[PDB]
Amino acid sequence: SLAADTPTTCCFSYTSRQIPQNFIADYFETSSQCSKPGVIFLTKRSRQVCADPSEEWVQKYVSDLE
Amino acid sequence: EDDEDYGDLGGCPFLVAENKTGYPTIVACKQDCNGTTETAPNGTRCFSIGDEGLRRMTANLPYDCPLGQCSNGDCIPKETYEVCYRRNWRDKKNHHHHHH
Ligand code: NI
Ligand code: NI
Repeated sequence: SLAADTPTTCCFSYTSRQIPQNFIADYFETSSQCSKPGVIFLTKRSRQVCADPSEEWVQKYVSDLE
Repeated sequence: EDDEDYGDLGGCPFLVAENKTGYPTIVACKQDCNGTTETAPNGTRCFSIGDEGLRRMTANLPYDCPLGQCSNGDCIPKETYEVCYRRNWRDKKNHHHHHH
């Protein structure tokens, strides 16, 4: 799109539910200098969504994106 | 199980600009994503440039960015500016240098 050429972001809160795994295309990690930790998931529809990296599903999904 | 069950996905990311050393500051005090809107906490540092302001910036060059604080979803200017930069995800990725 390319999603890698969109601006960096920070998260203030996180999605409330587990996103279906086959719907996730990529991920980005927000800066450690952001006020809170954050993983951004990019869905197949090009939506960027904040997620909490302390959550198990989040790490699993990050890992499975190789 | 926590917090919303089946409403909108939410988790609107806030676009940031960074200073030379990478410290980020949001460019809008409110973000919309699908049916959701989120406001940054009152008192948060912000640049009053907007998401479209940021998307207009050439990546990785310095701009003078007006600084404010958020108040009820709006960035209220102070009398100060900070040099800020648009970075994209590409600028943060992979590892093409190493040392032996
Ligand atoms: Ni090089
Ligand atoms: Ni070498």
